[PDB]
This record gives sequence, C-alpha cells and structure tokens, in this order.
Amino acid sequence: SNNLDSKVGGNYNYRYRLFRKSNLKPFERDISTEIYQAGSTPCNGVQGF
Amino acid sequence: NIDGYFKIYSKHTPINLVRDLPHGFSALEPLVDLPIGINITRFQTLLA
Ligand SMILES: *[C@@H]1O[C@H](CO)[C@@H](O[C@@H]2O[C@H](CO)[C@@H](O)[C@H](O)[C@H]2NC(C)=O)[C@H](O)[C@H]1NC(C)=O
Repeated sequence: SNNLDSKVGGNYNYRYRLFRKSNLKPFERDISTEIYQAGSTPCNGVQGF
Repeated sequence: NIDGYFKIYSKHTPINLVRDLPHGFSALEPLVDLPIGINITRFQTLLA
C-alpha cells in the first residue's frame, strides 16, 4: 500500500505495540498505553529511566 | 468466552417446588454466540 499509506516525511499515524509483559492470546485485542517496566522500579508518570 | 467467541446456553422451568434447587435432568440448549474479543476476568449480575 506504499502508493496510498506513505507520506514523504513518513506517515507516523500508523502504530504498533513494541513492549509487553507476556504475549496476547489467539484473536486478542489489547487497547492500552500504560508505561512499560523495563526498569525494575514501580514505574509511574509519563516516563521512567 | 472461547478464543474471542462468547457462548451462551440456557433453560427455563416447569417446577413450582418448596425452596431449594431440585436434583433433576434438563440440559441447557445453546442460545447465542457473540464475537466480543475481550478479556473477561470478572462479572456481576444485575437485579430489579
Ligand atoms: C485479563 O486481565 C487479568 C487481570 O489483570 C490478567 O490476569 C493477571 O495476569 C498477570 C500476569 O500473569 C498477573 O500478575 C495477575 O495476578 C493476574 N490476575 C489474575 C486475576 O489472575 C489476565 O492475564 C488477562 N488475560 C489476558 C488474555 O491477557
């Protein structure tokens, strides 16, 4: 779909999930945007180290 | 809820008994299937 979905600077509207605690099951849909723990800390606010 | 398909089976009575649930065989017929796709972990029934 390059002919349609691309933009010269990049179509940065198209999003995917990069980090998760576990896999999701067959035909599951995870709607969430909570901050991911790669750090061990009980991580909270809009970031963490 | 099974691989994204919710399933329901159900039944209703002939019985006008004293109080507690009769031991007795009537099976639940299947009645509906819904492609709800969610994690149900918990639930709550609604009263009048
Ligand atoms: C549905 O949501 C529940 C509730 O968060 C998930 O169960 C939790 O899973 C994590 C990781 O195993 C545990 O730390 C919690 O203790 C679990 N809670 C319970 C009540 O067991 C569940 O995994 C989610 N379902 C799917 C398909 O991801």
